[PDB]
Amino acid sequence: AAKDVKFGNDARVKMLRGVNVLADAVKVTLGPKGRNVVLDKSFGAPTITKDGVSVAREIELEDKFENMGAQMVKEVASKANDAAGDGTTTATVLAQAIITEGLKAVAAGMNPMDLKRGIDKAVTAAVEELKALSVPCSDSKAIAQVGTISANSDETVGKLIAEAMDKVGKEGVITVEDGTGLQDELDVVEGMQFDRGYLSPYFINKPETGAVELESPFILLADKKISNIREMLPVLEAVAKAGKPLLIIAEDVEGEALATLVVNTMRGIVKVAAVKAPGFGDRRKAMLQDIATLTGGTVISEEIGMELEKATLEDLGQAKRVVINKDTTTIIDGVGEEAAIQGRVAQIRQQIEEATSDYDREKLQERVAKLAGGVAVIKVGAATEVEMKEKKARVEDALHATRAAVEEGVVAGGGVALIRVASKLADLRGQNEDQNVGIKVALRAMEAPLRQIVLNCGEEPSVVANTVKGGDGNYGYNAATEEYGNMIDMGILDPTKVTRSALQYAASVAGLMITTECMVTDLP
Repeated sequence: AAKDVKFGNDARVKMLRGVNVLADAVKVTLGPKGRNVVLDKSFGAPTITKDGVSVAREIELEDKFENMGAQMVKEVASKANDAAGDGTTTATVLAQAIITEGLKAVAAGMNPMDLKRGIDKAVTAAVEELKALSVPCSDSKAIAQVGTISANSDETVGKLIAEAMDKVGKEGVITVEDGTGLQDELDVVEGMQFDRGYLSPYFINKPETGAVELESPFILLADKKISNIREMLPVLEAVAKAGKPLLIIAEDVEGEALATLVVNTMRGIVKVAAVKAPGFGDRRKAMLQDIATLTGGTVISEEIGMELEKATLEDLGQAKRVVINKDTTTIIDGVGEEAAIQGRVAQIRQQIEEATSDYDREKLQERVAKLAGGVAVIKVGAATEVEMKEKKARVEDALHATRAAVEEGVVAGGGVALIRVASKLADLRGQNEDQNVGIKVALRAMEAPLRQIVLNCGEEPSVVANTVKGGDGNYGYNAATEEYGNMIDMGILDPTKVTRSALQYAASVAGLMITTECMVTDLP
């Protein structure tokens, strides 16, 4: 199609306009006292939300270049949110800052590549300082505290999260589920989770969580690739007749088969989800065999001879629940007699015994840990079903925050951590004047989020930022009560992973956008 291209400064100012629109839309929700954003819907009743994720997702500008700028910033912010569990608004605000001062410096005639190098150096030093400043969260008390803080200062949610982590381990698989009755049940079942996401977003059954949930699906395990529909069509017909959903775990599903599956999914004829098998090579075969033993259904391997056409309904695996996220999927309480699992664990143990290379032994150890760890499911209970749904959402959010905290650690929230890091790094220097300008740009950008939070709070951002910079350690400003002091003690927590990932992804997108020289769009 016909293309219109912008070269140099005009493209950059279009980019800046787009990112400014996106960040102005999404930034008012930042902070405990954040403004509301009215999102119009075609249904008739607009949705009033103060969540940055929804506001960012709704933004789609008209001008093509501003639209692309907003789309890149939104994409990197979404990547940060998925990686960490939170911080998309912080990442967007940081990106808008870095882009604004970086493009302002570029217009001054400085070399964009040196600015990018300086920004990257400053962000690397900031990550190092943030790791130094991070407070570890490993014992049960800190886990419970983080869970409580994340779930709007609720002690029950933190207690449940800490109990689950103690039961299954800090690296174990923990899942929430609707619970019957007032009591909150917590039991460990035989399950598995591997980092594999849905093939297409149209497979999503729950748009609220952006995940694919299956009430009680069937498991299809084929080591071959699926491109044609005729081989698997008898199995799909059989499972549709059985009245249950189907999970397809193949090496790769694409072509006509994927399109047919997507069409059947959106038309509501049958609810089936397809996900690629974990790993590659013989590791993928071993994982498929492990899943087969867990779900009690023999894997369809064309090498030994069985085919998809001859596959029976009973040959398919079965499990209680299957949850597929954007990048990870979980199998919960797969049906299968326990001696098979014990035998598989034993064989993996001998494979450890004769394992020679370190990496193969590590992979097999990870395999056996995943297989024998199980899945600890939390069944949230409440007196009222809507209260139960709200508690389930809060518990899921607290679980994400607690997992991030256990991974990295906890640092002062509310933007205080970035302020402290910038104050520590104010003495950093590069190898050129442009690199030094980039470093200063990065430091001011790191200061920006706290300024935005206290601007939403209504105070003067400059005074609060200066006072927080003057302080040391975790001392900061609590916008909820308009008081200073130790942010950790006051209970304003942010996992180190969230802030680190937000800063890194904002820096990445800002470096990409600073060095852009041209863009190509379709004509309006």
